Amino acid sequence: LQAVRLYEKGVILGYKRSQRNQDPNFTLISIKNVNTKKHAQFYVGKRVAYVYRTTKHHDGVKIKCIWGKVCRTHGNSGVIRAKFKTHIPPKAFGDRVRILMYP
Amino acid sequence: KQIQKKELQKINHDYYKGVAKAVKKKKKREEKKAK
Amino acid sequence: VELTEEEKLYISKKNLLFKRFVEPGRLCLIEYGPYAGKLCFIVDIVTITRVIVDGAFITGVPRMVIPLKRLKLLKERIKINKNCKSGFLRKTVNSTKVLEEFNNSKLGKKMIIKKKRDEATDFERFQVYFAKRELKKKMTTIKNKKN
Amino acid sequence: IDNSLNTNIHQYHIVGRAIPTAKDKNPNVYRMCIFAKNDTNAKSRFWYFMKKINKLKKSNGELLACEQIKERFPLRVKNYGVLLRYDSRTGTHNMYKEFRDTTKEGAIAQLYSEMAGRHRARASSINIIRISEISSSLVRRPHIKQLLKRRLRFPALHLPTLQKEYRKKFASKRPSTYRM
Amino acid sequence: KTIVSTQKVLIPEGVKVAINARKVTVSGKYGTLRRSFRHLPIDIRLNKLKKYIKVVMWFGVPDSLACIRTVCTHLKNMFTGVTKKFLYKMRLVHAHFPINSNIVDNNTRIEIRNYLGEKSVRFVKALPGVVIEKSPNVKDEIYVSGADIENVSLTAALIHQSVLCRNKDIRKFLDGIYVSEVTTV
Amino acid sequence: KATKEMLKIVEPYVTYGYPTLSTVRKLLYKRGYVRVGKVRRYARKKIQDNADISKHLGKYNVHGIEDMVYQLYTCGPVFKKVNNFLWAFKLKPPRKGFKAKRHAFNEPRPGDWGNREAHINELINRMI
Amino acid sequence: MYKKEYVIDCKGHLLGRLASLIAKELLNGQRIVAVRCEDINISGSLYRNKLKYQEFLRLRTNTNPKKGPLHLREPSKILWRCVRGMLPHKTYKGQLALKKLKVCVGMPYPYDKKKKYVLPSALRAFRLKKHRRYCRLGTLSSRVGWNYDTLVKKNEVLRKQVSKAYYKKKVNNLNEKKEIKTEALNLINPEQRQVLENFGY
RNA sequence: UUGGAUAAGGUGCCUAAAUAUUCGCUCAUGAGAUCCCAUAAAAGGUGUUGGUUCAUAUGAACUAGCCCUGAAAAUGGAUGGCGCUAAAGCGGA
RNA sequence: UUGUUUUCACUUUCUCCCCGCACUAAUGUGGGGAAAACUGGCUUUAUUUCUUCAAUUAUUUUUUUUGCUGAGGA
Repeated sequence: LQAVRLYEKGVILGYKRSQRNQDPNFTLISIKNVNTKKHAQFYVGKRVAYVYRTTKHHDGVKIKCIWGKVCRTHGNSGVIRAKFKTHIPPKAFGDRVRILMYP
Repeated sequence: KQIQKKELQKINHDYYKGVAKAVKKKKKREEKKAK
Repeated sequence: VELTEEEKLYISKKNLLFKRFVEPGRLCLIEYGPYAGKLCFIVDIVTITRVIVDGAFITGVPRMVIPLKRLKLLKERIKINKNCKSGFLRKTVNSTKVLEEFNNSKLGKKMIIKKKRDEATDFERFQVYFAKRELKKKMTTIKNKKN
Repeated sequence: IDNSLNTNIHQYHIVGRAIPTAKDKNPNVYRMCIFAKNDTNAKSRFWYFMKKINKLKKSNGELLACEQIKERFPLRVKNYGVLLRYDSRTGTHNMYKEFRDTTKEGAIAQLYSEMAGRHRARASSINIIRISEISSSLVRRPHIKQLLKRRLRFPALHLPTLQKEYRKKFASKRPSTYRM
Repeated sequence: KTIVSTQKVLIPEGVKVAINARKVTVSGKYGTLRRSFRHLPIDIRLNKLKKYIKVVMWFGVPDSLACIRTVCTHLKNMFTGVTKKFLYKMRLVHAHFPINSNIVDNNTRIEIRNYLGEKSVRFVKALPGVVIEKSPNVKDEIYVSGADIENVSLTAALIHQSVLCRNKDIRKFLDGIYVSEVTTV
Repeated sequence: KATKEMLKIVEPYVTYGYPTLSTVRKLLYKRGYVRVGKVRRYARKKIQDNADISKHLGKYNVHGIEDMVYQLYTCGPVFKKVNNFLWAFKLKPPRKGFKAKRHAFNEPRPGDWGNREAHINELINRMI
Repeated sequence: MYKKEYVIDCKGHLLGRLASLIAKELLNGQRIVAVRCEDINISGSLYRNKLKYQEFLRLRTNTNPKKGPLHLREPSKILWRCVRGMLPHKTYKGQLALKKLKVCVGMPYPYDKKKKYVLPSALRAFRLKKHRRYCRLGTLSSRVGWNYDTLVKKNEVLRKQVSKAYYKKKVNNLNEKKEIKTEALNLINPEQRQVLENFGY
C-alpha cells in the first residue's frame, strides 16, 4: 500500500571481534537474503541507516538515524562489516538496519 | 612443429621404456631371490 | 524362448525401488561447485565415489571428473557406448532429443521458468503484477457469481 | 578446472649426476620419477634418494634435468598398481596397493590419503616404489576387480550436497534422502 | 565394500506374501505372521506370479552383508511356520519328585508343581499364537506349537528356565523341563 | 660459497628463492627505498626520482632505477654497491597467509622455511 | 532470523545440532518456539544416553541439594537446558537470548495452528548413518522420571485427527480456487494471459 | 591513532570465522578429541580395516591401524562447557 | 656383456548361435562360441564462429564495483 521500502533489511550482530577482544570501529551486519561472500560483495559501498526511536523529542522528532556504510564482506556466509559515523551502541545488537539502495 | 612433436614423443617414450625395464629387472631379481 | 504376454505387463509394473542408475549415458544435474546448475551425462565410472561427467558441447560442462556426491541423477538416460567420446555423445544427444524431453518434465519447466523469472526486468515484473491483478479481478467476479 | 577438486601432486622426471672429479672422469648419471607437490620438493626427494641409495649428496652433485611429466590421456581411466614401502610405529613394511583413475599423480594422491587413513602413515614415512598401469586381467584387489564388470551400474544413495546459497536454515517440509 | 549382493528365497505353495517398505506379512493356513525389517538397509523385491523374494544390498560391508542370509532365513522360517506349525517337543525329567503339569486357559498358561517337591506353583504364560499341550503318546512330553518360531521357541525357553534348580549341584540335580526336539506338524 | 654457508645457519628462520626480472622490477618500483644521506647517516627515502641514484652510484654509471634492476637481476659488476645502497625491503604479510612457518618448504607437510627456488616469486607478489 | 517468531517442529531432530542452531538464532535475536520436544532424537543407544543422564542425576551439592544442579526431566526442559549450555546465559544479552526461547511437549493451542519449520542440518535422517543407534528423548525422559509420555501421545493423535480434517477442507478449497482461476484465465486480455503463461503463472 | 593484511591458533554453539570441500578409519553397557599438559604398562581379543608369507577359494601363521579388556578412592564434576557418531572424533588433502 | 628384434593379450555392441533356455541387479541375465568395426584407435586433405583453442610458467596490457586516507601550503 503506502510507505515503499526500497531497502534491504539487516540485523546488527556484534562488533568486529575476536574471542575476548572487540574492535568497535566496525559492526558485523547480517543482510536478509544473502548467505554467500559473493552475494554480500554486491552491497559493498551502500549506505546503512540504523534508525531508532527515542524516549523524548530532539528536533520535534522521536526518531534518529546513525549513518554508516558497508565496507567489505566478513567471512564466507554473507555477513558484512559496516563503518558508522559513530560506534553503534551495544544495546542495538540484534536491532534492524536498512541497507539502502543508494549510492 | 611436427618434427619437434615426434622427437618429443620419442624422448618420453624412451624414458617410459627405461622405467618399465627397471620394473622388469627388479621383478626378475625378486623372483630369483624367491627361490 | 520368448515371454509371450506376461513380460509386457509384469516387467513394466515391476516398479523397482531404485531407478536412475549411475550407468553411462545417465543424464545428471550438477548441484555443487563451479558447474552447479548445469546438465551433464555420465560417460563412465572411475571409482564408487568418482565419475566422469561430460556435458556434450550443448550444456556447457566440459568432460571432467566429478565426485558422485555432487550429482543429482535425472530420469533420462541415453544408450551411449561404454567408451564413447564427446563428438559421438553430441551426435547421440541431438539424435535422441533427450535434452528437449528434460525441458518438459516438472523439474525442467521449473528450472526454465525460474531462469526467465529471475531474468525479468522491472517493467515486466510490473507487467506480471498487473496481469495477476486483472486475473484476481476476474476471479473475484466469477467467485461472486458462483454464490 | 575446479581447484576445490584438484590435488597438488605432480610427477617429475629428474636426472642428476655427481660432479666429475679427478678420480672418475664422468660418473654415471641417475634418473628418477618422483611424485611431489612441486619441482622443488621433487628435487629434494631426488637428492634424498641419491644420498640414501648411492653415496652421492647434493653438495657433490648437479642436476642435469628436471621436468614435469603430463599424462597422455587425463580423461581415460586406468588401473594402477603401486608398490610401496613405509615404516609404521614398530617396523618397516612393503605393501602393494591398487587404484584406478585418470592420472598417475591422482592415483598417488589416493594412495597418500588411504595410507594416512588406514595406517596413520604420514607422508614422511612413505616411499613410493614402482607405480605402474596394470591390465584388467592382472588386477588383484577385489575393490578394483568389482569395478571392471561388463556393465557397471548402481543407485545414487549419497545425500545431496547443495550449494551454500540453497543450504537454507529453515525448511518448510522435511526433505527426502530418497530424492530419486 | 561390494557393489551389489543379493540372495533369493523360494516361496512355497500355499503362502501369500505382502512386502511393503520391508514390512512382511505372510499368510497361510496356520495364520498370519508379520515382521518388520526396517532396521536393515535392504532392497526387497517380491515376485508374485513367479514366486520368490530377492533381498539385495548395494554397497554392503561384511558387517551389513551378514544380515542378508539372516533375513532370508527369517523369511523361510515364516514360510514353514505358516505352512506347517513349528513344534517344540519338551521332556520333563525328574529324579525323585514327579513334576505335575496342568494346562489351562485354552492350552496356554502352563503351571507346574512339585518341582523337587516344592509344593509351590510356577506358571508360565504362552506367547501370542502359541499353544501348550500334553503329548498323547509319551507321558513326560509337552508340545509347544505355533506359527511363529520366535514365539514358540521363546515359550519353550520360558518353560525351561522357569524351573531351574538353585543352591544345589546342577550337574547332579538334573530335574527340569528340557527341549527334547524341534520339528513341525 | 660464503653466503650459502651463511644462509645455511639461518635456513629454518627464512625463506628464499630466485627472484626473476618482473619481481625484481616490482620490488624496486613499489617497495624500493634507498639510503640517501652521508655515510652512516643514510635516511631511508623512496626512490621517486633518479637524482639520488645518480648521486651515489653514478661513478659506476648506475644512473637510474633500471640500472639498479639490471644489476640486481643479472649479478653484474656493481651488485654489492647497488644492494647496499638499497634499504632492506619491508614487506607486507602474505595476502593468503603462510602454510606453517614451523616446517620446511621441502617437508611433505605444509611448510614455509628454506629455499623455495622459483616459488619465491608468487610469495613475494602476495607480500608486496 | 527476520520473522517475528519461528515455530520449529522438533520431531526427528538431533538434540545437539538443534540446540546449536536455536542458540545462534536466539543470540542473533530471533524468537523461536520449539514444539514436539519429546520426539527429539539423540545419537547413541537409549541405554548409553540413560547412563549419561544417570551420571547427571548423581550430581548435586552435597551440603544442600536444593542449590545443586536442578535436573529437570521434561524433554522440553532438557532441550532448554541444552540450548542454555550453548549460550552465554550469565550475561544480560545472553539472558535475553535465553528468554526469547519457548519449549513445548506436543503442540499447544496457538502453535498447532501455525506453520512449523524444520532444520535440515539437524534431522537424524540426514545426520546419522542408518546402521547406527539413536534414542528418543521422550522415551529417555520416561525412563528417567517424567511419566507424561503417553498423555502427550494421545493428545498428539487427537491433534493429528483435527489437522487431517483441516487439511481435507484446505485441499478442497485449493481445488475450487484452481478451477476458478483456470476459468478466469480465459476471461483476461490475451496480453495479460500471455505474460502469465510466459512467466509460469 | 585510521585503514590493510597476517602469525600462533582456530572456523557447531559458547566465540570472530566452514554444521566447507574431498578420501579413508572408528561404535566404546565408563569412545575420542590442540606440544609443554595435566599418567598408563606387561599381557590379551573369532571387533573391524588393510598388508605379508605359506597351504587346492579355501585353511593357517604373522603384521599394524582404530576399537575393546587389562583400567579401583574417597564433597558432586568436568575433551573448558554444552554437546557431537552422513562427527563437532581419529589420519590426511 | 647395453641396445635391437619378436609372440599373444588388450575393444564396443541396443549383433548372431548354443546351453540354463526367464535362470538377472536390469527393460534382462550366467556360462561357451562366431560376427563387423556403429563405438574406439591410427593415416591423407580442407577448415576452427559446428566444436576445441586448455593448464602451468615466463613476458605484457587493461577492466567492474568499491573501503580508508588528504600531511603540506614552497
